[PDB]
Amino acid sequence: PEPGPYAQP
Amino acid sequence: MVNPTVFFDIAVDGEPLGRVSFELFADKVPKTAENFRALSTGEKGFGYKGSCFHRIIPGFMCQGGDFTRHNGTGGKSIYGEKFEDENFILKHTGPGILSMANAGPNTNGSQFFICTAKTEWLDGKHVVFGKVKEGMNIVEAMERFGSRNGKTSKKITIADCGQLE
Repeated sequence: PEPGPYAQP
Repeated sequence: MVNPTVFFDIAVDGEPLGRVSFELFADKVPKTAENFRALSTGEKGFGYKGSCFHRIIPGFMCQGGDFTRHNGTGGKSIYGEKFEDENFILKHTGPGILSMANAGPNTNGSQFFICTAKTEWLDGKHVVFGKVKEGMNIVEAMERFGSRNGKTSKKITIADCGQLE
């Protein structure tokens, strides 16, 4: 919900 | 091979925990590398000092950024709000991956992130520009102040700068 990467569901 | 090194002092609560230098691969991705170099020196009128690692997840990545327009950007580039990547040479196949944060393609140039783990699920997406050459132990030390939701229990700011070039 921001400019930044994702991981870990 | 015409690689600029950007040097910083990493500080927890303002107290220097250590220091990290990053090798910018300007020979591969000149746009995205020199971008961050000109942000850190601030010769383009930005002067990114005290850049706070306010979004960190353990077993993934430690992400830094700035207070200037923190909503939706919080660390804009020399290309302004956001720009599109030069070329996807550097894949996320290793640890210490220094790359500027984004929501996707043409949305790069807001904050930065250092993949503490080899984040290979970030392949086919926004390109790396630098990597931790020295101080990877301090980067994973920053990781230990972060939380799974993205919360940081400690205020990790870039105390000082002074790129080795």
